[PDB]
Amino acid sequence: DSLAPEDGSHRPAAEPTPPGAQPTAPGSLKAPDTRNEKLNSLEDVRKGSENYALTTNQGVRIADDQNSLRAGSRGPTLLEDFILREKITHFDHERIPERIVNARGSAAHGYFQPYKSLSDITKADFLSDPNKITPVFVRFSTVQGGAGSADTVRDIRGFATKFYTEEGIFDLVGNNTPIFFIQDAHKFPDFVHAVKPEPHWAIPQGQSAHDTFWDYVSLQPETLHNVMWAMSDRGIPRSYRTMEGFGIHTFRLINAEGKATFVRFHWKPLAGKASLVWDEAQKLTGRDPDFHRRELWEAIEAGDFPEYELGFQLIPEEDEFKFDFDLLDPTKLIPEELVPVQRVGKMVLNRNPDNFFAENEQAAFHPGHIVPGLDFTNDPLLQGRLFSYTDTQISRLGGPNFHEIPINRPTCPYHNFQRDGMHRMGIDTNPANYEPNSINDNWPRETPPGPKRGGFESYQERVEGNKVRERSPSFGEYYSHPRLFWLSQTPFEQRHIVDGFSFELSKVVRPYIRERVVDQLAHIDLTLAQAVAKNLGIELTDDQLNITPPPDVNGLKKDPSLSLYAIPDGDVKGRVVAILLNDEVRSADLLAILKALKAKGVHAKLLYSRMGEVTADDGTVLPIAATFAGAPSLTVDAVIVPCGNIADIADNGDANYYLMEAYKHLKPIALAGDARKFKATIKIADQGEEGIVEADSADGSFMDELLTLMAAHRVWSRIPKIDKIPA
Amino acid sequence: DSLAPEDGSHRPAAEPTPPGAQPTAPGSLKAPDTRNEKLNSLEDVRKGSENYALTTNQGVRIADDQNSLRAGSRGPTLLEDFILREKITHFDHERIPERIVNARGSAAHGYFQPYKSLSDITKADFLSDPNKITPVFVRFSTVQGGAGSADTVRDIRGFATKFYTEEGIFDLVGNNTPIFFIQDAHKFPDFVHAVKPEPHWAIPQGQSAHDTFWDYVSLQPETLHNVMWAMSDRGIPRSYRTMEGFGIHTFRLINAEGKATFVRFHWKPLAGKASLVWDEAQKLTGRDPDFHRRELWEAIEAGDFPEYELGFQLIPEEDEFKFDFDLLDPTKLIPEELVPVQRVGKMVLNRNPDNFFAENEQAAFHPGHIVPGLDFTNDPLLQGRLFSYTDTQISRLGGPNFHEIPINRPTCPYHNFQRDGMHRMGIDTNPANYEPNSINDNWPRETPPGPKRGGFESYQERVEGNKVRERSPSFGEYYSHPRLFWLSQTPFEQRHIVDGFSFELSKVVRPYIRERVVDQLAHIDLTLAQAVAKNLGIELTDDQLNITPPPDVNGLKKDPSLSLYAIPDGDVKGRVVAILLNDEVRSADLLAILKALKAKGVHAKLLYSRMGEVTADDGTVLPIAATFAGAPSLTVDAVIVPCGNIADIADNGDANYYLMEAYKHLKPIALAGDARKFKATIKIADQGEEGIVEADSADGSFMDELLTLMAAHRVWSRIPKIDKIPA
Amino acid sequence: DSLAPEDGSHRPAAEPTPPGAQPTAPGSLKAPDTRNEKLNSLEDVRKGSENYALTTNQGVRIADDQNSLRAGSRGPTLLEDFILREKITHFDHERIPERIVNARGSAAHGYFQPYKSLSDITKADFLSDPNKITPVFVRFSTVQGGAGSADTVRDIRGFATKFYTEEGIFDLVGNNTPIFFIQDAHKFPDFVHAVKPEPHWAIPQGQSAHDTFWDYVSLQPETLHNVMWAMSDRGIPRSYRTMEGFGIHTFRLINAEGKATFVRFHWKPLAGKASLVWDEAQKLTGRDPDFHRRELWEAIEAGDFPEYE
Amino acid sequence: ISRLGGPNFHEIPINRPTCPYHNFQRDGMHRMGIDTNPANYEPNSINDNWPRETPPGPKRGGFESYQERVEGNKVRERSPSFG
Ligand code: HEM
Ligand code: HEM
Ligand code: HEM
Repeated sequence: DSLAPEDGSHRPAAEPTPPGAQPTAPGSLKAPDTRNEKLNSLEDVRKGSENYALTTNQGVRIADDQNSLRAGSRGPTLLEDFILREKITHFDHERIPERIVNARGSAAHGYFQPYKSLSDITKADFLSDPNKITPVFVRFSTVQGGAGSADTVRDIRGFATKFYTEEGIFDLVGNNTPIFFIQDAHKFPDFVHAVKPEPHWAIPQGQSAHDTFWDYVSLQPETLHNVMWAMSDRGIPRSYRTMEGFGIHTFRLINAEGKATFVRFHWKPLAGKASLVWDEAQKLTGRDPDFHRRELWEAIEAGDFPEYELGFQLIPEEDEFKFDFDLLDPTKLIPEELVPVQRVGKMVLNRNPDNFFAENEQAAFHPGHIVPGLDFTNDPLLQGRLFSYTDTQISRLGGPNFHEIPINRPTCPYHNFQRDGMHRMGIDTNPANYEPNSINDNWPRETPPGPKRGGFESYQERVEGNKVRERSPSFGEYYSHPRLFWLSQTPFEQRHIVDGFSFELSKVVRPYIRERVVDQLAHIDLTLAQAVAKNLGIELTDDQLNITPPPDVNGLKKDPSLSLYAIPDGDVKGRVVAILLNDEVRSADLLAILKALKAKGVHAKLLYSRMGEVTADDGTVLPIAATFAGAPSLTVDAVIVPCGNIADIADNGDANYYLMEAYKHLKPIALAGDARKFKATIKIADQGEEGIVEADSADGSFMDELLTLMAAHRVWSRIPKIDKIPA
Repeated sequence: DSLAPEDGSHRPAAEPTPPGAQPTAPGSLKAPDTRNEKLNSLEDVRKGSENYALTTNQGVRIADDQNSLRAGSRGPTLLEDFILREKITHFDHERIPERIVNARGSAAHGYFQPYKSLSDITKADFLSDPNKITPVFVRFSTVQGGAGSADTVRDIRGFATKFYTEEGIFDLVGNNTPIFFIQDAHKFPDFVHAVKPEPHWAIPQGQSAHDTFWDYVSLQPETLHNVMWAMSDRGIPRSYRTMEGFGIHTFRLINAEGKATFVRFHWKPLAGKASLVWDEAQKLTGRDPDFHRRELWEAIEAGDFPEYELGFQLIPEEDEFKFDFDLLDPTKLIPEELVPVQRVGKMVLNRNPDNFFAENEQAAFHPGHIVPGLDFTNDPLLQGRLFSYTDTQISRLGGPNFHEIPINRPTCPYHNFQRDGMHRMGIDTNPANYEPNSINDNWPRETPPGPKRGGFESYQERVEGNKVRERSPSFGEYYSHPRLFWLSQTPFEQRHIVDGFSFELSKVVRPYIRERVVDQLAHIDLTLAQAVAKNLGIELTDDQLNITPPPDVNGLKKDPSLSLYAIPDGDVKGRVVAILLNDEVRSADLLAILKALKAKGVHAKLLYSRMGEVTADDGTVLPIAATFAGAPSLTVDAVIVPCGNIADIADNGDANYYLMEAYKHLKPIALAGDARKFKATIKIADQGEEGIVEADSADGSFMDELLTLMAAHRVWSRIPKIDKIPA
Repeated sequence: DSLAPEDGSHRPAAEPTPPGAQPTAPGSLKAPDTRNEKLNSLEDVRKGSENYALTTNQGVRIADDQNSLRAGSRGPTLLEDFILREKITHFDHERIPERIVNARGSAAHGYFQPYKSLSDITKADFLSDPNKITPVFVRFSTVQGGAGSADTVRDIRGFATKFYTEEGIFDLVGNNTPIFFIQDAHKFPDFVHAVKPEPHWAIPQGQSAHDTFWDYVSLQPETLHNVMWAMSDRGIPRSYRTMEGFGIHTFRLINAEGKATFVRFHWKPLAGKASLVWDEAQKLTGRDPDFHRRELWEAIEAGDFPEYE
Repeated sequence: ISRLGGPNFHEIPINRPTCPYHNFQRDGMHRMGIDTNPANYEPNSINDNWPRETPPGPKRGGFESYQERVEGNKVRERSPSFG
């Protein structure tokens, strides 16, 4: 109809722009030049739209897409309207089953590149040449909730990477915590059923705060390690860009000589580690249930590409038994103070998808998708995972040919004797559909193992024992890793952990379940146990108070790599600041604030009590991003209030509340000139306090103080001060 | 490896070769230069094989495809064998549901072209110019049987054509008889359940000769007309090349002025019409159940392209009620005496598929797929057909994106706002997935109806009446069309119809049902009635004898276009002759025989009592295509026995039976020199018999009498003489 | 309504009758007194028909099952005809994928009874008591052909028995020859692809007589033992009642003490062994493609019950 | 049918009518009912046409649509009164 506005304002600029600045859009419309080989091979299935006639699926042009065919304009719909019928039919079949676990996820395209050849330890082609680029597709996710639940729940996050190598798809399907809850895959369905919504009423969504989770945990102490991690701030990351990633299981690297090495896979966030605080995370599920999805997407459109360093913990075959814990036990971490992570390569995520359904929702990852140069181990959880995935994927995607869906295909077409199945797209021409054959001179052919481009051979690990359904006795230790984790956290991290356990156990209706969790916490650490106990109105028995603590892990009293914050790794590029305007902002302060933010790659959003524009003292017209209520403090990393007619907003409940919520959630607050009248709102002494930047104006110094606070992410020293303000 | 023979005799030549000369092969390897737009756009999905490494579906190379992974070479299979599991999994899911009806079918690629422009009567783009070449994909099929049943059963045949036009797909989904068994689609599941295998035990396959079929026919006299056609020789085609094709329903052609014309579609075989005889047909379901599928594929590989003339019966709107039957009643035909068929264009099938499953099994046809220039009518069977197809196709193929399976795709990409669904291949980039929208400037957009390239508009037919579940009174006449068909058949064709009803009714267990059918035949024609009654040991009653025959159809009393044979139209090109050899063949006859057959494009198969070769009297070395028992006479159109050492085979029971069988089935037999010794086996008088070529040697003249007989297909005058042939 | 004949000859006698005397019927109407534990528990799902009104799937009675709803008796069919839509819709979805292998098969219900207690060698509840009977469900089949293929082809036959024991279902999934064609399950799809119809033209149905099968056999000599049996008259049995059956693999019997014993399972036809000859078998696929299915069902209706040891 | 898995979704417990339904529809994925009707079509004489159509009436009758008069041309048009 030519409904677009005459001005071109409906379509974003195909260049990197700041979050909130332009309508977001499909990846290849937004960043047409961001390319790689996999992204280039997808061009054959991308479809355009502009300037085409509207058609049926069979190519017939549609004249009237507003009406059904009927006998009279007020008469009955006629069965012969095939156009109406195809439209409703497709719509009626849009949905597919969501993943059993990790149904909520957000994904992006990018590339990986190794720093140096790793040929001495692995013949994996993607690790052999630093001038070589392997396209990747990453999907991050939550675990428990549906595809439509909230992003910022407390939970473990999945972190799956598909590597389209030259010798096959390698999928590195890991999580954001280095261990899992259970030891043997046989218990996956019991554990997952316990954390998922309870069967009689399907409640609660996206939460482990319910009886069944804690019943299970209280009966299966192998779970306490990963439960500590989830109860901590690790359970509620600030963003997918600011969390670690782990393969979890011990795998094998295999070189050209046949030497096998043990490896654990790590991803280090180049943006540093950072998480929200519980009240903030919970509230954020209400105000913006898509916060992680949006943030990841907008980060990529702004050019703040999520960057991660692939790292390896390497353990020679001869040191297999040299630890306190079993290397093949997935509830056990390998302390970096014992086995350091070696830097291997870098992954950059620089393009969003075009169609979430087509690329994200249909993407299929599998930990069994390994390439020559890698191999498994006998880890019993990994071993049972090797059976799931493909199984579930055919159910979910419609057939065994789901490897032909565009996102899932290798960069080089495969050749084998597999035929038919639902929705077969390739048309095979080989005369032979079996091997060995003589009618196609045996093609395609087997390829011996070799140093490069050889066929897949499993490592000839020795196998010895009886056929038994038995847990290895070396896996029977459950409290020493949870304790190592506990001792490595800072004091404010310990309290957050205490509050995580306290909050969750309080949603457990059956009191005895709470008491049993407390009993288990008393086997990890007495100080942890007493503080949780106290929050539940429980007193430990004398016996509980004398439980002897678990042994150290290989003599360690702590390991600082396990804390999010003990060792500062801050980075503010990509963070965002809220700027509370008034109806006559001193433009001098605004100019100084925005330019300083911009120099460090920090984003800003101009907020007011209404939408539209406000005009600064010199006549500068300032466009408003969102209102105070519309873009709450939960969504920003810090707040700045410029001088101006402060009386315009000083009595605005939403304005004041904005600073109270941000102060409560430990965020840096900066007040310029008369904005300092808000100090009374958050009870700040005349003197001032650490975490509150204030001055007569927003000069250079003022912005450097604010940015330094931003580099340390939150104002932990404010904790005792927040207790009292009602917010 | 190198399993193929060093001579290179595993590969068939990429040139037209006669039936059984070379191993058959996928169309693209057999005839790589036979092309059309559709065939060329499928090129992006065709896969090679030669010279490729064997890989998983993820592209990982397989070293050993002979063995499962185990703990020790005599041990248990390990769950971690992802190669085995991938291979078994895909194998586990190969099969998809067969079509509910017309499961058994054979298909080929080709092209259509009009003879002249039809723009005075339709704006359909494919009919607009004789230079407009339209790619087609045709699927011929039986109706009742499963995907694995026999080709030469007695049954109706389906004849489906997919036209890939420049304005969308138009599927012409017809049968090989001009009417259907029932009038309203409400009864399709009742009719089909009655003809299909009975529910308690699932017998019988591919046969209407059981009680439920004949019970339903006896209780539903609307069925009698198509029943007549099925029981005639029309029900047992020689081949898909030698049968007619019909759309059955009256449709509409709409021109650019908006004028509507009623039309019925015809497909006229340029190879002419030909059918087997019942016992040959039933015997052939056991010696070669794939006969028709085989013959179609090999005709094409030989360059004997199946060719059909598209024909239209055109009826002015104003003539709607000018006949003594309803135009909209699908159990009524339109005699070509009353409304002649106008030749409109020709279709040629010239290329077999590459993979049966991918292109034939997954093909989807819909009578509802029409294009501007065409429209429906109120025919109640066609109307209800538009509630089916799509629905069934989504459960067979697996999803609402089956239009994206390569064979089903329109030549040019479609644009609409439909999204997702299982196995979505298209990656959409439109910022808008709805309309109207301003964010993509309302694209893709509607297009008004017009002369060419316009959107679809239904002809505005007036609808008047009450919402009722009621049969039109005009449709209640069930006997005059069956009688017209009966009076138009030759006397041997009449006799074949009697035998069909008699044979079928003999298999009905409940005698009362046999009598109810005979009672129906008495309403059609007394002679047919008595003849069937007599074969069942039934005596017509007094009352049945005085039944007045139904009225003539618009004065007609026969219509030679309804008979298969009344008007000679045979074609010998592509037929096959069996040549019975001996160890001392007279090479003077072979050359002459082969020189004469090849001049009229008749193929030959050299048959002996063992395989390998025989040596001619002059030393010519003859390769044997098959044995007498391996390639029985049922598979040829005529049998020739050249002179030589007849003593070598005169006492061969297989040789003698071959001629007795060919004789009984009315096929031409040629006997040279001492071959006239075989006359005794088929008891032929010394002066000879019309239909038995005999001469002193196989000269030109002898070959000419053989070719002339073959042009007449079968020797109808031998019928009375086969009675006393124990074969 | 009065469609059945007045004499009542539309209905088969509910008693053992010989082949072709009466129209065959569903077992429970043919032999209502026949019973076993599994046949009795299938009762809650069986449905009658006589004297019931015709209804939709939601229980709405149907008045006119002959016509679609339209605007005028000659007018267009309306989308609001929910009775027509349901009927066509269920019809449209009737078929399911056939089995990958063994798609063509015939089955029947029955019972098993051990001659004596086997507790010395196995703790299996179904072999512990001679007065204890186990309901079974057996399906015989060919291997290569589709569900609509012919019975008397030359092929191996499947012999599968479902034991409904008191401690769980035990399925004995065997064949009518004591060995299989291949050694490692990894090659099953290769082998099966070779015997099945060749990929380009989907020919030939229900036959191993084509190039790919013999090619595979010639390159894989492990197949020659089962090939020998298939090329013999074992490949074309007279009936499923007159062929042997085998588990093929060595399994294990475990007693209460934990003592293992190697075992191979066998089925002996009390009717003895009998096969057709090649030409009779091939012509039969043309004259009666359902010969073995018919024969089995008819033997049961006649009281000539398939018996196996 | 796509969501729940087949045309027999009326047989999932929660969806079943209180009184058994009877018709000639057969098969489909996950068929729970075991039909014993000798006939799977109508009209049939082998089960004396059961189950049968029931004429409409005041109580317990077959479904009959109201006979609304239909008048107009086949159009893809919004009624102007809806505007
Ligand atoms: C170390 C332990 C595990 C980790 C790190 C892990 C990780 C993941 C991740 C990240 C995903 C989502 C991938 C995506 O975004 O599509 C996922 C999905 C899944 N996981 Fe695992 N998982 C673990 C254990 C298991 C086990 C023991 C099983 C069962 C044997 C299992 C079964 C599944 C299934 C069935 C899916 C859905 C996949 C799909 O629908 O494509 N997981 N897992
Ligand atoms: C004049 C009457 C009819 C004719 C000539 C006819 C013709 C055909 C043909 C030729 C096919 C097979 C196409 C192929 O090769 O894939 C077919 C399939 C089919 N027909 Fe029709 N048919 C008729 C009536 C009906 C009716 C009344 C219905 C239901 C109301 C129906 C339902 C179907 C279904 C469900 C299929 C299977 C479609 C698929 O799975 O792709 N047919 N019919
Ligand atoms: C000793 C060798 C084997 C024997 C005796 C055997 C026997 C059978 C039988 C009798 C059936 C049909 C059962 C029925 O009536 O439903 C069958 C089905 C089947 N077999 Fe086996 N088979 C053998 C080897 C294999 C192997 C090695 C595989 C795969 C690795 C396999 C996969 C299948 C499949 C996929 C089916 C279809 C079953 C269904 O859909 O319900 N068979 N087999």
